[PDB]
Amino acid sequence: KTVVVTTILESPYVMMKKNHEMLEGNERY
Amino acid sequence: KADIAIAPLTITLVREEVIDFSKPFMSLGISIMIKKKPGVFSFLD
Amino acid sequence: KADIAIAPLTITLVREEVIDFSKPFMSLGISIMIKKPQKSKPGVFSFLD
Repeated sequence: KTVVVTTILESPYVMMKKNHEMLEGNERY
Repeated sequence: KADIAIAPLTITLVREEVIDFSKPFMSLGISIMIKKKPGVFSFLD
Repeated sequence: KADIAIAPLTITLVREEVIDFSKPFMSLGISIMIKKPQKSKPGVFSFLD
């Protein structure tokens, strides 16, 4: 059921959050 | 190694021969990128 | 009554549910068509422009 999702950091499509150091899992993106 | 790509992936003939794409969620085109008020006393120019 | 449509047919969710489309051969969008207005005449008091 769970999907393996592939991505790349190409803004503004995918970019890490500010202070993502405290974020884990899907929330850091 | 995965099952799906929710990414800014571009459709092309070669990749379709090996994987199945969807209907595009945004259209685009190649383009070119290059590097890019009169003064108060401008009547003297 | 037929087998194929090489026409200016537009893709959409409803038609895909019943038939198989291809990748678009030309892109488009809805747009507005109006009677091009006529050109402008200088105008009285245009000597201030």
